[PDB]
Amino acid sequence: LSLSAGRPKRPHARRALCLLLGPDFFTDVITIETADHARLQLQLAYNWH
Amino acid sequence: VSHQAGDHWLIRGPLEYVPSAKVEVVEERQAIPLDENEGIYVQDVKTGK
Amino acid sequence: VRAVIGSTYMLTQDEVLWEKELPPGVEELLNKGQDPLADRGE
Amino acid sequence: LAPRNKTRVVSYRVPHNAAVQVYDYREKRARVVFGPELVSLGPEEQFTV
Ligand SMILES: NC(=O)c1ccc[n+]([C@@H]2O[C@H](COP(=O)([O-])OP(=O)(O)OC[C@H]3O[C@@H](n4cnc5c(N)ncnc54)[C@H](O)[C@@H]3O)[C@@H](O)[C@H]2O)c1
Repeated sequence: LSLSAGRPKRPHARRALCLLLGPDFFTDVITIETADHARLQLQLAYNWH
Repeated sequence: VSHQAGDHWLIRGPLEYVPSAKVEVVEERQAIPLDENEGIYVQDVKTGK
Repeated sequence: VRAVIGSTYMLTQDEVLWEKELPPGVEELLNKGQDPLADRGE
Repeated sequence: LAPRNKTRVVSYRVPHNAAVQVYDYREKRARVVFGPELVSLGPEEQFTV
């Protein structure tokens, strides 16, 4: 399995042999814009299983 | 036990062996000590399996 | 010319090994690419 | 430090209010050991780091 990793979650950055299916979380840095056109970046964490 | 002019066979076990006039020794073999959940890949060259 | 697959084989009389040539670039995909899921991204 | 004896049974002393997870990869059986007990690995078990 070739997965994604890194601070901006670049693709093909972590080759793996076994798939982990337990409660985990990954974090990404999301850059978004508001209705007032103010540019602001986020840092989220996604609890997954 | 009967053998043809090209038949190979293996002599094993606790015993004393003296080569015969019509028998040529090809190779000495040693058993491979394998724990449970361990193994080797053996190819039966007669059939290839 | 045919393909014999399975048990061990002895080429009988009036038989010889035949070469199968491949189109250019097919050999590269066969040897370089062992896993397309890993071949695309590197 | 001093190298360990690989032929000796690997053992660990779980502290008070602590637990370890070990899986016997040969016999296919997991267990969680609690309390101040002493945990000794089998020939095929491992520690959940
Ligand atoms: N409950 C929890 O909070 C919990 C549980 C497990 C792990 N974690 C840790 O949280 C950290 C989050 O760090 P990050 O996301 O910034 O680092 P990252 O972006 O490098 O992590 C990539 C993500 O891919 C997942 N992953 C890695 N190897 C995997 C595999 N073989 N199969 C399936 N999924 C795999 C990981 O869970 C991780 O969240 C992880 O490094 C992980 O060790 C937290």
